[PDB]
Amino acid sequence: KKTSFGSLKDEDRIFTNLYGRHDWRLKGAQSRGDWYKTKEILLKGPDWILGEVKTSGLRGRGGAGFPTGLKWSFMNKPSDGRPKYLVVNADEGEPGTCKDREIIRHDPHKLVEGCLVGGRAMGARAAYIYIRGEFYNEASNLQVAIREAYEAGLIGKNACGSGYDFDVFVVRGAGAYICGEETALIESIEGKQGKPRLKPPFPADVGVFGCPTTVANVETVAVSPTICRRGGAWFASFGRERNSGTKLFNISGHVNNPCTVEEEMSVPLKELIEKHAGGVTGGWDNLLAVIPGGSSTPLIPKSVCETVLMDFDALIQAQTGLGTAAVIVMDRSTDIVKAIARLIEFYKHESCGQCTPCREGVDWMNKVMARFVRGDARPAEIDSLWEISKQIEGHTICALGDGAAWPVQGLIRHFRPELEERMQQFAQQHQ
Amino acid sequence: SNLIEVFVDGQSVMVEPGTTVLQACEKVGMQIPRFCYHERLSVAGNCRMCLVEIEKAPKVVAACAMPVMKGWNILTNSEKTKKAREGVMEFLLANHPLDCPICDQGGECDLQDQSMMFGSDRSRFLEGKRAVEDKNIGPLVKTIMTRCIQCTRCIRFASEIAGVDDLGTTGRGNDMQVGTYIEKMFMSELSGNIIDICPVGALTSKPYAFTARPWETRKTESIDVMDAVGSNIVVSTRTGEVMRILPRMHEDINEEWISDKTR
Amino acid sequence: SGVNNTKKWKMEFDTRERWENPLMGWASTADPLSNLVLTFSTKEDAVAFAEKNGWSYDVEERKVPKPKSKSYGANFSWNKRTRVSTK
Amino acid sequence: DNTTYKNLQHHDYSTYTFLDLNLDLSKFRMPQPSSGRESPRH
Amino acid sequence: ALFVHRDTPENNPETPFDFTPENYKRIEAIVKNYPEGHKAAAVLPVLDLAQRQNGWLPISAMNKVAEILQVPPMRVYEVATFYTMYNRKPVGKYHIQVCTTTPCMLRNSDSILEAIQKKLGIKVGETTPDKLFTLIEVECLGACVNAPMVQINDNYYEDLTPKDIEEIIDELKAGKIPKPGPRSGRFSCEPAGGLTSLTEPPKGPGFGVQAGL
Ligand SMILES: Cc1cc2nc3c(=O)[nH]c(=O)nc-3n(C[C@H](O)[C@H](O)[C@H](O)COP(=O)(O)O)c2cc1C
Ligand code: SF4
Ligand code: SF4
Ligand code: SF4
Ligand code: FES
Ligand code: FES
Ligand SMILES: [K+]
Repeated sequence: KKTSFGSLKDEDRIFTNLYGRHDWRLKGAQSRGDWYKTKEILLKGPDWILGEVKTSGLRGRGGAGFPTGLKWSFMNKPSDGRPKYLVVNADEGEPGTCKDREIIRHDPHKLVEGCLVGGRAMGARAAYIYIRGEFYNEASNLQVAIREAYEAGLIGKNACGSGYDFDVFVVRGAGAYICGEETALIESIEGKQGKPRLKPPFPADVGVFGCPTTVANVETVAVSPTICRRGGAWFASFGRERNSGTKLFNISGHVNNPCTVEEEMSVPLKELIEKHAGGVTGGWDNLLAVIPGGSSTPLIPKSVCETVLMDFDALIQAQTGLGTAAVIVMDRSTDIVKAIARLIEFYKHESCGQCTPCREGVDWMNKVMARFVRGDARPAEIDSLWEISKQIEGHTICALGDGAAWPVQGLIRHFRPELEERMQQFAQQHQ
Repeated sequence: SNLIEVFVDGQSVMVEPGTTVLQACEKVGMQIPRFCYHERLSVAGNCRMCLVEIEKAPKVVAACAMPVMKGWNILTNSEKTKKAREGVMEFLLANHPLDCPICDQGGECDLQDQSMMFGSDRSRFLEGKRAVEDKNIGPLVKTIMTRCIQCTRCIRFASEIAGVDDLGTTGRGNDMQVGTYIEKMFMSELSGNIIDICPVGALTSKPYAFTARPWETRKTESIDVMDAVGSNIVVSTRTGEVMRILPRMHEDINEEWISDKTR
Repeated sequence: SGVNNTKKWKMEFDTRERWENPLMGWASTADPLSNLVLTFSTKEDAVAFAEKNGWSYDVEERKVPKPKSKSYGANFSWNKRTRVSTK
Repeated sequence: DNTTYKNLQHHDYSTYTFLDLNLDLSKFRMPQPSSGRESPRH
Repeated sequence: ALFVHRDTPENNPETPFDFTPENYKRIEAIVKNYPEGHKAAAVLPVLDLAQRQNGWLPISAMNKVAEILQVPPMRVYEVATFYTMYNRKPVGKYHIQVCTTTPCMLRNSDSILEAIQKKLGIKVGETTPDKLFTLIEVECLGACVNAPMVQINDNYYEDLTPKDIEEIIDELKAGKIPKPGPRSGRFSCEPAGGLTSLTEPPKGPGFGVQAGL
């Protein structure tokens, strides 16, 4: 098979207007191959479309990586009299992550067609696009694209002349990173506090308005038109087995050229930073640690970054995760403890407060981490902090609690001498 | 007919479909720890005190909200189950105020009693605690809201049983506060029942304040006469004096509630 | 919510006068059975104990809570009134 | 040309741009489903 | 940041608020987006609309939204206090929102924050005497590659330096609307110094389309 990955050609790139050089409206999108033979895809039927996504190996780009074809297939069942909906998760809240922002404002028609193609495969009557309220301009672009699609007959009654009725609604959030969680997002669309639901029931059974629903990331939805047009097998020819396809990467932090780029899955982490982002500030040897998939994923030290591949399975072996593939790079001038402490402060500001371990636990960790920044603590508290995070992890309603425990575990796992060295320093200045 | 078979600590029990893990355990005489769950309110699943291990399953489930599945073995005394309870109790007590001597709930507090039975015997919380301001909701219910553990029992009772949507939560995170947001009285004819369901001393009886402790009261089972419903009550007396009125469960009359006039 | 004090049968006697001690105001009693409470495993055991001791007794059936149908998903009903407006 | 930015329309967006667009889109939408009652409180 | 309402002369249930006739037409469109019998789904967009009309949400505005949609006022208060974009107190004409989460912290968002403070002379969480600016810190705004960035109302200003933000503020005082987007050479999220990708003309319709349609 293929042993090395990366160096993707522009012909095999999906989001061919990532940087907004070409016109983002309907005229430009059609010139780039969007909305092509969409009618034919729709008449192939939900089974064929679901087969395309199953064969492609697509996994959720929202941060959990569930195989999309299997996930979307939960909706492929006879109707119960209730309407069925597709919700596109464009809350884009994970710190370090800003890839769905580009799709919404520069390639809006791929998403709109993605809603129709993905919507048809689920037998959904409409798509609700939830977008964070801060992306006001981006949500305004998406409405122009939706209006153009309505006026060109692409969506709505008898969409694309296919006989299928489909609507696309845009819904703006009001400032809440928790509303990117799939059940918290559904609650917000219903006009409630963004508080996740317990499972079961699953959204495919009881979802938005109590109806069968599927929540899919913007990136996941926006690629399904091309997976069907160009074929699932073409998509599966990228990346390692069970880590298929291309992927949008955000490289931010201490890199020379922070950027958003599209690359092949399983590209080496070192290659990704150096080729596209202009390398680490001060050179590679200045690298201290990297968070490879947004704030939730645990950091990794320079040694692990030497060879680690950027995909779901490889990063699991490195005791982290691909997440949203937002690479936050920290150089040796960083205060690693303070950097993570600011991340725990983020999760403390974002916990919905619903359930006990995160409502009280995350705030507890924030106070301990703040003290660890100054070394105003004892080494025995480090293992206490490790135990506290394990009590949060796996005991909460949603995965935000896990996402607030993993960064703490990553810091303790790789930088314990830094913590114990700060406590020792603080102690001597206070004698 | 349609009963499915589950196991509680290896003991087989037959239950209807839709029975929760928590209900399956009751059929063998075990009571799962709880705070947010109440059998007469809608399921919430937020306190996480009912987490229990399912055999050969990596993740603990909320016993109050999880339907059982055929063949499940519910390990209600496992090391994983016991350590889940200890962690949750620890988070509940982190910001809780050291109030038991001045708190009316003392001696009949589910937080005290489940800390004794299912919690650790000491604290490792080395920070300062949260402090919340108090809220006036009328002359019958006193609110010491720093004791609130955010179980939302009062909110669900106010909405579902009294049919009043006045109580809610404001803010979020550790700062989420139960209350009415605005200055408002909760004066339903059934309002006094939020004193009983509240598991802590956050909502207490103003008329009863400070007068007695639970262990020293003698309980007479009696009948209310303020209406023709015939609500079953417990009269609490002490040294020849009536101290308070409590509901007495009767499924076919008052369930477990009473009116404010009765109370 | 604990139900561990509802497991056994109890026998208690009728309440009689308690009055205020003139000196200190304490509650005085002339009833030797005021504090006598007996625990029994079953209703039959309690009745047999009362028969052989000559006491007139009233027995009250045990009240067991009814089994409830609980469903977390009912909170989000498409068309029923059980749908909640807050969590 | 691949040398110029072509997303400058939002430079002249305003307070009501998004809701004006939502209002104009209303004519193309399908009739909504109904749950059978005016609300869960009916 | 208190989550309890205390009546004041300027913020009480009798404070005058009402949607304009035009905003009532917009509200009709919002409500039509959701299934019949689920008007409560409109609570967030209608509250946001009232904020856009009024600039912030007095208790009367929340009570108006509840009345329109037939939802208890408490369920509107919960939404108003849960979501951080709702302003339950008046804010300056320009709400400056500086991201300070770690990716922007690594790109020196502190220098940006101090530059705004030094210029306007207000600490974080305050409003200028003339009531033109309100300064706060916010969590990740989803523009991390273009860090450090700020958001003023609905616009993003990105790749900032202390010099750049002072230039923007000067324009706002002058009344001009500054251009959203990066203040460095680049336009959006591309790598600086040249594209490492998408340097070829995008392919056209029906390219690589699989046989069988
Ligand atoms: C706290 C939290 C925040 C999340 N934020 C987002 C988000 O902003 N965008 C997103 O696509 N998924 C987000 N997710 C993941 C969703 O819960 C869900 O897994 C995803 O939308 C599923 O879509 P997908 O399978 O196509 O990836 C978040 C999850 C959690 C726990
Ligand atoms: S883990 Fe945190 S964010 Fe998730 S439901 Fe519990 S309190 Fe809310
Ligand atoms: S509610 Fe219970 S644990 Fe809390 S102070 Fe009162 S008696 Fe003590
Ligand atoms: S006041 Fe009592 S019943 Fe209400 S949420 Fe707090 S602890 Fe629960
Ligand atoms: S009793 Fe189950 S989570 Fe509260
Ligand atoms: S960390 Fe500032 S925009 Fe993401
Ligand atoms: K109580």
